[PDB]
Amino acid sequence: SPAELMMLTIGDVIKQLIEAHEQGKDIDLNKVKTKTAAKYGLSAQPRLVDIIAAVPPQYRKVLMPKLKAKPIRTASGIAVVAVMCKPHRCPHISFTGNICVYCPGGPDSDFEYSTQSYTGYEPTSMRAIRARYDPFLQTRHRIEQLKQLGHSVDKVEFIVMGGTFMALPEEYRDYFIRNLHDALSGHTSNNIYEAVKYSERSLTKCIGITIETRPDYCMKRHLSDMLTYGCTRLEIGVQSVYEDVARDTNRGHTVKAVCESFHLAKDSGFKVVAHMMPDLPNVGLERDIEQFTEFFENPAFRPDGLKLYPTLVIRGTGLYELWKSGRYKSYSPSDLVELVARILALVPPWTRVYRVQRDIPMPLVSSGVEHGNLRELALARMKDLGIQCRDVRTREVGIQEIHHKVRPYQVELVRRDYVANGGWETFLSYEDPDQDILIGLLRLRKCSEETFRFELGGGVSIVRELHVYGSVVPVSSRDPTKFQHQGFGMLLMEEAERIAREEHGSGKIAVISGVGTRNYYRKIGYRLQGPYMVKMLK
Amino acid sequence: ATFSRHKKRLLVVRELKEQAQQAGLEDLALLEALSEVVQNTE
RNA sequence: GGCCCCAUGGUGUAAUGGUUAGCACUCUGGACUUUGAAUCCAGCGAUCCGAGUUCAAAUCUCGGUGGGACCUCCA
Ligand SMILES: CC(=O)SCCNC(=O)CCNC(=O)[C@H](O)C(C)(C)COP(=O)(O)OP(=O)(O)OC[C@H]1O[C@@H](n2cnc3c(N)ncnc32)[C@H](O)[C@@H]1OP(=O)(O)O
Ligand SMILES: C[C@H]1O[C@@H](n2cnc3c(N)ncnc32)[C@H](O)[C@@H]1O
Ligand code: MET
Ligand code: SF4
Ligand SMILES: [Mg+2]
Ligand SMILES: [Mg+2]
Ligand SMILES: [Mg+2]
Ligand SMILES: [Mg+2]
Repeated sequence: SPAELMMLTIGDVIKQLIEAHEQGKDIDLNKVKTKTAAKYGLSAQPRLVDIIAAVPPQYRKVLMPKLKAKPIRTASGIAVVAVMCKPHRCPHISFTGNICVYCPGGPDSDFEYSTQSYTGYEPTSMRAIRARYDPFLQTRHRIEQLKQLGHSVDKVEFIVMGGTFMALPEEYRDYFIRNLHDALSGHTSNNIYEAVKYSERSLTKCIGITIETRPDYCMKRHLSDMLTYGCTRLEIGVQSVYEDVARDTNRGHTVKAVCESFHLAKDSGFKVVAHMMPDLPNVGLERDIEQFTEFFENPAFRPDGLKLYPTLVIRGTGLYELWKSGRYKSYSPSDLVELVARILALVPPWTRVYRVQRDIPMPLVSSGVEHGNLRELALARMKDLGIQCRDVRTREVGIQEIHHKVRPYQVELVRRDYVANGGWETFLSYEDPDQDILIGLLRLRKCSEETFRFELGGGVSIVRELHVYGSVVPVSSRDPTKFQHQGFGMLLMEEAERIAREEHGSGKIAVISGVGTRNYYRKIGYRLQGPYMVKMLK
Repeated sequence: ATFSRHKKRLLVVRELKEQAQQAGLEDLALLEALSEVVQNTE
């Protein structure tokens, strides 16, 4: 039978690998796989996961740096776990009578047992459906998969998806957040504060949480509530900078509300990521370029991250009815690629693009995008036109290392200042100028005159993000072929503490952080106050 | 005979490559073989 | 033991002495901070082993090694 032949082939492969390790010579895996499969008479080849899932323990520890699969999953310095909430209705269904004109799925739809703005056939959607929307099971399952691939899960970040999370009853939000923290740490708590304490003392660090919210649910109350949870990032859907579009699609709010929410969130200390949608109705091929030029040149709009979602028409929505009646037509594919190239050429060097298109399966789409690799096609077109993309994602060491083959040689220090949302922003970085390679970054902001938090009033400057890229280095370990634990963090904080005292004129510095970061900043010399890590500068 | 044949083959190949150049690696082996032939003659 | 034929990627198979071997199943990587397994698009991977004849051999002569057809012998 093929099964025992497969097993013997696998065992022989690990035997050769461990022998070669013992006498200490390098070995090529593909040739060994083919040769060993030839002997036992097979019609297939071994899979990497199978070879990983049969190593003895000590050898399992020693020889993972050769059998790892999908090296992109931890090429940015963290491990990402995505979880989903319970199905529910969007808050503006009541006082308007209906929801956005293009959103698919939801509690009242033909997509059975699916969350709003999702179909249920997606990877994460099918993971939570079989788990019946339980945060503990989802976290455990995803961490098990990540460990089975062969990655290190020392540092974790959560992403909470679904509809509007902050519109649910308080008890459910308590349940969800405390279960996430307990799943990481291993405790069995009763409320948020107990879970937060135990997670602070944990060994599997929780770097931060990300939540998606609407501009009318981002006020002082909601911001404070999210501050107690441990959240550090926000996702808001702007979709357009034009006031007529925001009311012809039954969005439910206005652009001025979006700007005010941006101002409050940035003064409180969060990070802002914006969803934008090209090819909206009543928006031609010339208003998109102006839209994005204003987006990146007007101080009221400048965000920290972007998500480009070209418009898709899906069955069971108002836009579907518009499309059937012969009143709405999509762009041609060449025009779409050209537009995306032009848009990507405008992104400033301090902005990071996380995703470039949706992930709806192709057969469910009636019109719109049909391919599945828009980003790389756009990059090739940009190379043809002679322009270049200079965002954050396509300039860091891991991406430059796996897509191209380059390494930093002549690292230098760079600083960029600007004005945004009524505040004076600075962006410090360590990067290689000649090859255009990014290593580590830090964001700093001087608090404006309209801050409401008690801890930040009276002359406080706040640090909003500190990050060093590369592959993941486990805590208290060192790897001379990677970039993390080599002192680029205490160099970036010493400079932030000099700007905040000699230029801002402040007398205190505050940091928003997770929990493992709490221990790190305690090591540096900061103390704890409220949900912040503060330090006197006098 | 060998020298004549290999030299004519080299000339034909060289002319083909030249015509490609104006229009736009057997030559190496032919040159080496001719060198060997001359060496044997010496 | 002689007696006719078969042998190319891990597997099923294509190709005429030229001046450098094409497809399918399998495997690996990226779009992807919504995904080992789905989509799109790229990539790795072969003429068993010896002599050779012809300017030149995966291709034709003769070999060993396995296999297939005939009776074996043999005990
Ligand atoms: C606060 C926030 O918003 S998050 C920080 C970013 N989140 C991440 O963890 C992603 C990647 N982060 C990193 O690169 C690091 O964790 C940073 C940014 C915190 C520090 O970057 P580095 O340049 O690696 O720090 P640096 O080399 O100066 O310090 C190394 C020391 O920090 C320790 N350390 C690193 N991360 C942590 C942590 N989460 N908790 C406790 N100690 C930590 C290391 O063990 C090492 O201590 P030791 O060698 O003396 O034993
Ligand atoms: C989850 C995110 O998906 C985007 N979104 C919602 N509906 C559509 C659609 N029909 N086509 C493309 N993107 C869409 C919105 O930007 C929303 O914020
Ligand atoms: C999941 S859709 C994006 C978050 C929120 N519903 C918004 O429209 O802004
Ligand atoms: S608020 Fe977001 S999730 Fe809700 S209907 Fe509108 S687009 Fe869909
Ligand atoms: Mg075969
Ligand atoms: Mg054949
Ligand atoms: Mg043939
Ligand atoms: Mg694949």
